[PDB]
Parts: sequence; structure tokens; C-alpha cells
Amino acid sequence: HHWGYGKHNGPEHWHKDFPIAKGERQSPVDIDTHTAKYDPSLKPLSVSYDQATSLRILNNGHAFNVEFDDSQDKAVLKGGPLDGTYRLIQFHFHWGSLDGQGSEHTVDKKKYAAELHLVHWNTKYGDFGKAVQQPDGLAVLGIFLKVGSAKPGLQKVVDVLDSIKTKGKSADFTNFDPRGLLPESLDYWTYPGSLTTPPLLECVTWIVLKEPISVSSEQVLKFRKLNFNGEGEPEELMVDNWRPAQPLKNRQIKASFK
Ligand SMILES: NS(O)(O)c1ccc(-n2cc(COc3ccccc3)nn2)cc1
Ligand SMILES: [Zn+2]
Repeated sequence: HHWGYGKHNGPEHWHKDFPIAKGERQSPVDIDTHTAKYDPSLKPLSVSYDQATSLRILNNGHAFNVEFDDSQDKAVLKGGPLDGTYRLIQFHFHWGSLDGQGSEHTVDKKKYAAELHLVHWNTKYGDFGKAVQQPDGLAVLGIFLKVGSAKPGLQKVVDVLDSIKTKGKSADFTNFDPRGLLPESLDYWTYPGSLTTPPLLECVTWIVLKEPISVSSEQVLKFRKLNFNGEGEPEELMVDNWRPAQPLKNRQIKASFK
């Protein structure tokens, strides 16, 4: 009886195995745009993905991860609220069964169709496993998806999903350029939070871009054909793999923009 996104194992049950689920800096949160304060001391984000080396795509039973070679400073995130250098390890998405839900963060209570998470770890801690034990161990760049025009840079991801339909399946996924998933603007909100799945560790500086990317209905429909289950098991579509907004508690969300 493992955690997931069903009625008997979903987000409202996670606290039983992971008591930090009710902690002081849990994610995601609702971003109240009128309460978020412009912080003129925040720097522009530095997203340096030109040397990114993608390796593999994996259905882990909760989402799919596009994994990168993080054994050198290839693809890194710096600046903004961050001190030091954060190395890209993987990206994944959360999405809904319908276009009106799917994102983890919300903006004035608005839910987007999906949310992209580019996960980075602070290189002062040496490895990802050590980084997640630190309050400034990870930086996750979150990007909202809305349904409209297709995102050309997403299609290579979409087209490999048939080969990783079920939990535990992976496929080679080299030479994928994550720069093709970014919006035009790097304006962002930032706050201290957590992993949004178990183990829910409070180790993340969240950087959530204001500008969503547009993906087509056909692209998101292919996300929704994935399976939570393993091969040869009863089919359960991988949809609604998002955690709802958690209490903000003693936190302030800062904006990089006026
Ligand atoms: N959705 S998210 O907040 O971007 C998010 C990002 C990453 C994770 N996540 C969970 C795990 C699995 O937990 C680990 C704990 C210690 C060392 C290694 C792995 N590894 N990564 C969970 C959620
Ligand atoms: Zn995520």
C-alpha cells in the first residue's frame, strides 16, 4: 500500500507515512499575485542549458523523468534568489485528466493544465542525496502549461511516451534540448518550499515563471495515455498526478518583476 494519487493513497493520506506533509514549508502553494512583493534585490535568473546532456526517459509510476548527466557542471541554474550553482538532474511534469486542472502551483487560485518542473541540486553538497537533506539543497524551476498552440520543443518528448507507457519502463533519450521548453520571459515568483511528492523534504527554493508555455490538446492528450501501473497490470491512466496547494504559513512569496 504505497503512496500515489488515488482515493486511498492520495495527497490527503501522505502524512501517515511522511509526517512532514503537515510541515512549515510545504509545496505547492497558491501564488496570490497581489500579495507577492516585488523584491528589487532579486537578480535575473541565469539558465545555462547549452551544454545539457539528456540521457534517458523513465516512467517511475508517478510521472516521467527526462534525466540528465549531472556528473559535471553542464546544465546549470544560477542567479535569481540562489547563492551558488545548481545542476540540472531531471525534468518532469504534473498534469490533469481535463484541461482545467493539473498544475501544482496555482495563480490567484487558477489551475493550469500542467506544470513542468526542472529539478536542480546545489553543487556545494556534492550529490543529490546529500542536497535533499539541506534547506537550500534544490532549486526547482516551475513552468505552467496551458492548452492552445503546440510547443514544438515538446514534441520529441510526446513521441517517445508510447515506449514508456507503464511503470518501470525507460528509453534512451539523448540530445534533447530543454531550452525548447522555456517561455520568452524569465520573470518569476520565488519562495522556500518542499518536494511536492514523498518524501516531501523541505529542501527546495521554488522559482515559478509567470509566463506559461502553450502546448496543444494533442500533446497533453498523449501525456494522459501513460499508465501509473506496470506492464500486464490493470490499466490506470496516469492523470491528476498533482498535489494541491498547501498552507503558506510563515512565508512570503517574492516577485522578480514590477
Ligand atoms: N515535484 S518536485 O518537487 O519537483 C520533486 C522532485 C524530485 C523528487 N524526488 C523524490 C525522490 C526520491 O527520494 C530520494 C530521497 C533521497 C535521495 C534520493 C531520492 N527523488 N527525487 C520529488 C519531487
Ligand atoms: Zn514535480
